[PDB]
Amino acid sequence: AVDFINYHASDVLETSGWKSMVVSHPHLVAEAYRSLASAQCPFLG
Amino acid sequence: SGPVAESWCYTQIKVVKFSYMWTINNFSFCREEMGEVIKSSTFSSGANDKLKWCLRVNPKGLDEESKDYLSLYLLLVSCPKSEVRAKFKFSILNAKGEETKAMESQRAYRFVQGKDWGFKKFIRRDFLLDEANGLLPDDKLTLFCEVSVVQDSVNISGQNTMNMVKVPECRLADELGGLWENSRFTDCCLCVAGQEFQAHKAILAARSPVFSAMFEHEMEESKKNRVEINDVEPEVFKEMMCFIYTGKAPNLDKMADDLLAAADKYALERLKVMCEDALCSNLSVENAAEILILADLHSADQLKTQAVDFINYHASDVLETSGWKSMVVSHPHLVAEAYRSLASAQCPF
Amino acid sequence: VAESWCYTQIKVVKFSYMWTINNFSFCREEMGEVIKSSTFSSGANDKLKWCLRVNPKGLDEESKDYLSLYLLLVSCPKSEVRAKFKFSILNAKGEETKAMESQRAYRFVQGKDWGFKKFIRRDFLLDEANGLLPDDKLTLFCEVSVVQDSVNISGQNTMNMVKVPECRLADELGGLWENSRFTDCCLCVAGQEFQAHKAILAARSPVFSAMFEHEMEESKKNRVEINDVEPEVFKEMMCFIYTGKAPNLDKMADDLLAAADKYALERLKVMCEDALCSNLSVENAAEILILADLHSADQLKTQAVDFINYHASDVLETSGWKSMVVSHPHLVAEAYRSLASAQCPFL
Repeated sequence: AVDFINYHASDVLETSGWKSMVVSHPHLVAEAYRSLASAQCPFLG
Repeated sequence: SGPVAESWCYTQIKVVKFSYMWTINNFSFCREEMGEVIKSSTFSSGANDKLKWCLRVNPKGLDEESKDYLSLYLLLVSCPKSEVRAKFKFSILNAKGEETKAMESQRAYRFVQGKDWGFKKFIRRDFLLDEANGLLPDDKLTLFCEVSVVQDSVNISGQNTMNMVKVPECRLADELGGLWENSRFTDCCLCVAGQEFQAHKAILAARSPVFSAMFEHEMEESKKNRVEINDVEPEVFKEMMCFIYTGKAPNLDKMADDLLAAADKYALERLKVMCEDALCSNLSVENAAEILILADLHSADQLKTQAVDFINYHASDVLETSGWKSMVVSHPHLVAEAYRSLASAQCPF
Repeated sequence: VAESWCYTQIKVVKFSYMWTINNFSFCREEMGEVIKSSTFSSGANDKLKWCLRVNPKGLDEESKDYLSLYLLLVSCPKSEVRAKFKFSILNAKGEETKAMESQRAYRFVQGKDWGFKKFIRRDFLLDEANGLLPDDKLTLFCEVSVVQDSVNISGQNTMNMVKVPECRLADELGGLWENSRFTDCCLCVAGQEFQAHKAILAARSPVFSAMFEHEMEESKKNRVEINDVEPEVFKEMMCFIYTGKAPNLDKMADDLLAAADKYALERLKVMCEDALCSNLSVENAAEILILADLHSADQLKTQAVDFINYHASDVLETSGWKSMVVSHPHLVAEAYRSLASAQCPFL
């Protein structure tokens, strides 16, 4: 699910589920950020 | 020798320089055959939007002469018709960002819309195809281009002189500092946590809107002499009120952490931006969380954006730092905003 | 360096397949003119259809020698379809080589089937020493790589440090001079009753400090009186003190020099001198020299002396020089002394 939300990030952040997870579960957002950045990049700039 | 001697003519040539890096993933994978074209998206200088350049490279260089050699061009997309001309250079980079191969045009070429001058017959393709060359990391060909449009045709009439009298500088900055150190018969008394400072009302009200709203509304009748500023340390209040008077803060980079809070508290926009400049230049991976928290709490914008960008680049090692864990437990929405910013940067995957 | 990335990531669709014929060792019967395979797909909702038809027997003249492994398009709407495929074996026993490929590809259009017919000589494949018939079966492996080319990323790559708004001390003190906020004294000039501060005034102008710091605040600060300078020149002078700028200096150099000298503004005085220096005609040098001497200006007096020494050939004819000679003998004496030990001691 983390990889899915990374791949479909552009659409998921508009949902209410993500907007409630950002409030109720912050470290889940931390895990998503870690698996977005540390598991990928560099990309030009 | 005869120095000076009348004129100082300084004829100028307008030169605008900008760069354009192009990176095609898995370059020689398909990329079609024979004629073809990989026309890229148009780019402008950045200074306004009037001139539209765009590369276009043929891995199979057109015509029999460049079947065996890669061919590269550069084209004018559209611009107000003035027949602009430029000199341009191309170079191929590696994974380490080191200029390995660079080709630079000797003469400025005449560009008009639809006609393109470029390094036709650019390079031996087989030299690039050599995996031992190391110039195709991950099969991604990176191309780096600079364009040096010179518009020229401007001549200034110099400075004829024949009038030699020196007006000495401008002392308005200094001779308001003279109202502060010497303290020069002020009108109202401040206070920084019990300590005593003396200061005026005209300059404060002029240069600090919160002070102006403080002195006139409910204050000019009852407590006009005495106000207590009981939220900042005096060692930085002195610098804030050697900015409000003299218009510059010497001891800023030493104590920029709380001076941003003090400046934003009283809406000193110029000092707020100067503090953001001082903080922005001291960014490091070990404290990017602290700088982001400070730039959000005190409603900074440029510092917040630059700290977010720095964390986007250097999320490799910031995650281990205790500051990031503190910000995650204590400030969720900053983590969410950094993630949202990284979504656009890493969008296409 | 970089200013705009254009990534334009090329679209890639890789997919795989195999073909496990169980009885190839005796698939001679039926006569293998064509082993019409079953369709397979991949990618977006199985939009693409493919199959691997094999002609193991001799359908053509040379086919008795080399085996054929020929691809087929069952159906696809778009005519233009390139496909760079890599036919090979999925190593049932230990073998991965012998599987060359067509690095070049041609158009898979609806109904057309491009491929190849020359793969491998019959006996070598059927020889058990090579182990290409594991347990009577053999498997194939095509990595048909199809692509469509419509991709372009724009990129901006913006970088910049925080711009700092310019020092607005002079502008905001000027706006204080006009707006007259928290005013503390009332200046008077020729009927006009101006209003101004005490701090900035008495700091910039020492002669103003003379008549504020002498315990003469309550008596004079409320109603300080000035009677010399006319209202416009005084207002320009006030704009100088508060803002440090003299916009319309050029058209009132004389009386503004008088005003600057009266209150010892040793910057507006020199600026008025600068404005007067570039007004020295051969007929006005007399009154300019009178003014420079009278208001204790050094640079203007020296420059007027030099100018009159240069252009005396006409100045003695003008009435101004006669006025100076009649009324101001000391100025004539000083000009004579300046001309004495310079600009003529050759004769």
